[PDB]
This record gives sequence, C-alpha cells and structure tokens, in this order.
Amino acid sequence: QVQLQQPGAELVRPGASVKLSCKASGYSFTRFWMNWVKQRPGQGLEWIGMIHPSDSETRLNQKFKDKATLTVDKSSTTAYMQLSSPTSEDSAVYYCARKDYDYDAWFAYWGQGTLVTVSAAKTTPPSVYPLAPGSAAQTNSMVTLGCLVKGYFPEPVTVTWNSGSLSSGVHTFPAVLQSDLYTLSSSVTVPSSTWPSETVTCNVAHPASSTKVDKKI
Amino acid sequence: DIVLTQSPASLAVSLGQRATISCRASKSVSASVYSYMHWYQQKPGQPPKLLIYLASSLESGVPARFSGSGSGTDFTLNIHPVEEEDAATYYCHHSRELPPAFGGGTKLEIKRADAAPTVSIFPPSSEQLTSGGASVVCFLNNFYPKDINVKWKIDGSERQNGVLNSWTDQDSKDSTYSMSSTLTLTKDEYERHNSYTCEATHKTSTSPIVKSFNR
Repeated sequence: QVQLQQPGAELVRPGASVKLSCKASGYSFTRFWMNWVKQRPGQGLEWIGMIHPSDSETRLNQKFKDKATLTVDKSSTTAYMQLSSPTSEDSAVYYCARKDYDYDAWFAYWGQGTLVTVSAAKTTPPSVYPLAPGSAAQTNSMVTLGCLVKGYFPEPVTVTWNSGSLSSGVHTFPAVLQSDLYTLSSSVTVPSSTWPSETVTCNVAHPASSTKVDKKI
Repeated sequence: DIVLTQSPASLAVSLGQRATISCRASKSVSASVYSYMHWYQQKPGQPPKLLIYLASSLESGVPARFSGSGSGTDFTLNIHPVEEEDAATYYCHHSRELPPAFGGGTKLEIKRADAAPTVSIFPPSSEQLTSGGASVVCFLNNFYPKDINVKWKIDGSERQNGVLNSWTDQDSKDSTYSMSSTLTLTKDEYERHNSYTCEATHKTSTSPIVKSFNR
C-alpha cells in the first residue's frame, strides 16, 4: 500500500524559512515524480512545483518561483520542500501527491497534509473547560452536552468524546480567531437514558503543542 | 498556459436529481482524440480524490452515479442520481500544457425541506470562573438553510460584544447545518448580571426562539 506521510502542522513567522517533509512508502521512491499542491481555505487548490528525485531536477510555478525550493532524499525515500519568506497569503494547507502516468497523468495518492500558519505569536497550549446545563424544564427527551476549548495557538486541535467512544450525535465546530488565539467548541447529543448511566468526558489533544487535556462533564 | 474556470461556484441539488457542473478551459486540452482532464472530489478536512479521468472514463472503485462528458474547451460533470454523500467540493485539472493548474472549484450541496434549529445554552464552567473568566455558550444544531442569526441578551439588554460565532459544513447523513455562539465576559461582569438569554432567528420561525437561564 503506497502512502505519503507529512507532519500535522507547522508554525512560522513572516520572513522566516521552513522545510516540509513528504515521506513515501510502499513503492520505489526513485520511479515516480513528486508534486506539491497548495490549498488555502476558500481559495481552492493551487499547483506549487514538481521535482524529479533522481537528478533533483525541479519545475516551479512562476508564482512560487524563488519562494519554494525542492530537494529529495533517496536513501530515506522522503521528499522535502523549502519555503522562503511566507506571507499572510501563504498560510494554507500543503499537499504532496504522486503523479501516476498512464497517458494522461492524474494524482492517485495524496499526503496527510500540513497546515502552515504565518504569525508572530507563540504556541499556546489549550485551555479546555466542560459545559453542562445544570438545569432544564424537562421539555425534551434528549440531553445535549458540550465542551469548550479556548486559548490555543495554532490550529487545528483534535476534540473527541470519551476518547472517541461516541461517534454519533457529536459535532466538532471549527476554530475562530480572536485576539491572536483560536477558540472552538464541541457538542454531543445523547438520550435522557444515557446521561445518568454513562459518563461523558471531553478528550482534547493539541498536535502542535503535543498536549492532551481531559475534562469530565 | 491553460486556465480552468468552473461555473457556478456553488450548487444545491435535491436528492434524486441530476447535478451538472462545467469546467471551461482557456485552450483546447484535446490531443489525439483523447482529451486531458481529471475530475477531483474533496470533502472538508480531507485531500481530493480522482473520479473521472480523460473526461470520458470512470475510475475503478468510484460509483457509477458519477459521470462526465464534453470535448475541446468545454467539459461537464454529471452526477445522477444525487445522493446525500455526494456533497463535496469538485475540481478539474488539465495535463495538456505546463505548468499544470487546478480549477476554481465548485461546492455541491444537498437541497431539501427547511428545518428548525435546536437551541441549547450552556452556562460557564466553575473551572473557568476560577481563572477569572466566563463564557456563556449557546448551541444551535440541525437547521436548514444556513441563513440564521443569533442574538445575545443579558438581563433583557442586547450585547453584541465578545461574541464568537462558528458555522459548520453540511452534514452528510442529515443534510443539515449546525453552529455555536460563545459570549465571553469577565467574572465581574458575570456576578453583576443574572439573566443570560440566547435567541435564534431563522426562516422557519417568524419570532426568535428564546432559550435562557438564570445565574
């Protein structure tokens, strides 16, 4: 099974330089070409550059010219992309794809994705608080619970209920930027029979800071 | 090079109908009777996946309800019948010339009857009050369409400051929408006020739905 692995996210200041990793497995790294794709939310997908790993020959876009630098490691079967001086418009999710050639060339496999946020802020571990109603009029047979995750940078943050035990009736809301810090919320809807019998906990894991927070509701 | 422009930018099709999305190229991608195009489907939070290659062919593993046609500079993507799982962002890609580029994108949505939101408001936790802050959070789930408004009223007085609104994408199975509203205020502002009211203004209700609690 061919798979392309990438880090979760990367934080960078404007004008700095970062190096992104794309790890290929399941197939010979020297027999295919590595391509890079940029996706900014709401903008869609954009093409970055393609490299031949054997001779390290690169083909770059005029928009990404001198902005990106491509290099590969054939011993580790891993491809690298260096970005120089990212701006606010350069914040986006980056992908690496293996181009499958049969006549017309398509993209069969994609990477895990890497979110590169351009900011001068420093990584802030998340502060997670439980949300319980504590009161009700007994007008509904369903019990809704929630979890608040605030004061964390950068995004994203994984939020699961009971360490992923509840896959239904759960809603993970996207982050909102306020005062340089991201904030999201989560909700779960369980019947009135499940709430007293089962314990509902909020499992939160921040990939950037490598921290895990568990709060019981 | 070859610039791809897709129209429209967003489309809403009811279940069982046909969804048509066009990919227009600035130059002809057809070479030796075989055109160069690829149709990509991308769900939120996931990478795109190939669907229709050479515009005439369906990829193995992709269901038969997805199809495409067209020659030269005008291609189309026809999805029939439309299903709840078909909602996603669609793309097109030309391999004819260099550098290769991707389409502008089109977001397909499922059209159905309207639904009323379920409003539930959660008072701030005691752990947050220990740190000195307070957040009154209000949840709105399962409402269609996505046009809706949330009004915060403290002790009968509307407060629009310190509100964080977050909207989601369309649910795959339910084909509905969900959002939250977070009202952040200091512990001193929490102890100096009692009634906290969350209102929801949606097209399915002439009057706002009142859900509140007392400190």
